[PDB]
Amino acid sequence: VRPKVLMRLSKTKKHVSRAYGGSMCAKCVRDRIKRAFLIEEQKIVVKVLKAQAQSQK
Amino acid sequence: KVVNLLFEKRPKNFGIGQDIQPKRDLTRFVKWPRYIRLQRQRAILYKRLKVPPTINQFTQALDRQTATQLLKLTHKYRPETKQEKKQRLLARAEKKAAGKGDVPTKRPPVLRAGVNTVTTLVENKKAQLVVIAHDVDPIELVVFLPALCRKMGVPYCIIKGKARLGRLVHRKTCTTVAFTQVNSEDKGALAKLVEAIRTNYNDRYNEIRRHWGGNVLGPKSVARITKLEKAKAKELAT
Amino acid sequence: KKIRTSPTFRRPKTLRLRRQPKYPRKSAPRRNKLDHYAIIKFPLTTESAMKKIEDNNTLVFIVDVKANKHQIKQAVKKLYDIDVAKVNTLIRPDGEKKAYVRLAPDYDALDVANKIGII
Amino acid sequence: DPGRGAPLAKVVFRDPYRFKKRTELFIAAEGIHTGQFVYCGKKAQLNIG
RNA sequence: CUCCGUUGCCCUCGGCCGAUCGAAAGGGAGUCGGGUUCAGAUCCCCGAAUCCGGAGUGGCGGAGAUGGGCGCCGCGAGGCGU
RNA sequence: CGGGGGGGCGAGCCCCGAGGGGCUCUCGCUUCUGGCGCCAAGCGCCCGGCCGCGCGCCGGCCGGGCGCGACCCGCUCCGGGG
Ligand SMILES: [Mg+2]
Ligand SMILES: [Mg+2]
Repeated sequence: VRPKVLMRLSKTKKHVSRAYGGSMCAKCVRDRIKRAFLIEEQKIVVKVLKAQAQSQK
Repeated sequence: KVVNLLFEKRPKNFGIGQDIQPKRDLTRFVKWPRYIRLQRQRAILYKRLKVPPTINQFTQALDRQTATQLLKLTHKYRPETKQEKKQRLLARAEKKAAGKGDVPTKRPPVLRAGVNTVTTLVENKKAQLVVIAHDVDPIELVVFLPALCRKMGVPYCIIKGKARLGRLVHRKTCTTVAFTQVNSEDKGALAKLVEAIRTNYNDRYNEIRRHWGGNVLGPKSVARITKLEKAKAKELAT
Repeated sequence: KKIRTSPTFRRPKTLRLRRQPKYPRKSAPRRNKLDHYAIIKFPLTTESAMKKIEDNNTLVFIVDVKANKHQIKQAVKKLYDIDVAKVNTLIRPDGEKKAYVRLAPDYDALDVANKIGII
Repeated sequence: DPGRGAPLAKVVFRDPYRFKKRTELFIAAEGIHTGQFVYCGKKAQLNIG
């Protein structure tokens, strides 16, 4: 519905109750979860591979 | 353990592309307005260019030890303030019609402020000590005075601040100042400053008139030109 | 040592005071000229205005061209000891501003018309 | 863009001074695709884009 | 002068991007049916609506919230203390 | 930015007592994936109020301030010409 109408409508009509709800499509949310996972996990892996490369040298 | 286990560290690291950078001082990276940017690189052109000696003598000045005595000597001779001049006339209008006032009284010795008051009584050999402020805006006004001084055998000095010299006389600024006479008791300190000054200023003109005062590069440049003289040195010194 | 975090120099926010006039610029206040007797010129008695009175419970007025609907309501209320439901203005060709004034349901227009002398 | 034979590319960095997202328009080198990481600067490595 | 409002000053925060004008066919919330005049009607009347702003003191209900545990007292529904 | 100085994983060279130190370089630390990123943690040093020990720069409760974190000094905002 035309944008200035979103002022009359209620909160639940404008979103959907999730993370990033009403702004992202939940096929790209469930990716942004398990992408924000392994980015951190392989930062831990490089952290210990860097801590073993300096422990060896 | 008086430490709640939750207080951890979260230390940030501001490497390039790492966590966002914090706020440091930037006073050397600021878009300053066209009047600041002007007056700062006015004081640079005043160092980069080769300055003539007569404008340059006003850079070298008196020191904390000499200037404080001068500024103490004058505090016994400040010209009558207003409302202090009022009681010099008012007390004479009552003393005249009551107690035998001839009213010639001996005007106590005081300073003299302006340029075309001093340059008259130095051209007349009528001044013991002349004090020159170093920062007069049209330097034209005092460019000549030191040479006029030592040609008449009068001890001149260059002190810092046209403000604090214009603070003995009750004004905002004042370029010169001069003692014509001094009280007999104050004669000791006057003769002491005099010899200490003309040893540094009057008997020095053939070092001042032949002294140019600029030609220094900026340190960003000096570090570069001297870094090629550790290369040329270590080329035929090793 | 108040470090400059932004590389811009926005001018500092100086104090500025209020006007303290030694004299009033003009002596006396201009007396108001859209009054309750100069906002209502004269009521219309047209056959298509009386037909508006007895049927619609309104009154037709000619009214000074500078008048608001709020201004017209507060004057019709001030003069004829009346009370107004809503005010409808137009501007006739010839430039005189008509104003159909709808009186509240408890108030009768065929009566207050006789007081103001129109019929 | 109209009037130009080359395609442009909206490349999103993030300003390393204030929390924000600077966005540019680079004349796209042939091979650039959507989602590629474009690196910039002196320490960057030599490959397309 | 409760608490709230207002204002004065001190600290704190604030990128823009251009003073302003430019569409009765672009962008732009919300009105429809019946009736009425000699001439006006989505504009008058009747009947249904509707948006935007205000609603402070909050006008009223509803939501936030009405649990659980423990401990007693009570046949039990239950009551109290924590 | 230019000098400096810090730092140090590390490399070249010099010194070395094998602990380390000096000169040079490297760095100012982010490269597999359409992720997140600010308004300071942590530490230090103080002060106001309140409570407790009472000697209160002792300890607790409430509330603030400055320094390190985020190295120091400068003279052209940084570059390219002249
Ligand atoms: Mg919904
Ligand atoms: Mg306009």
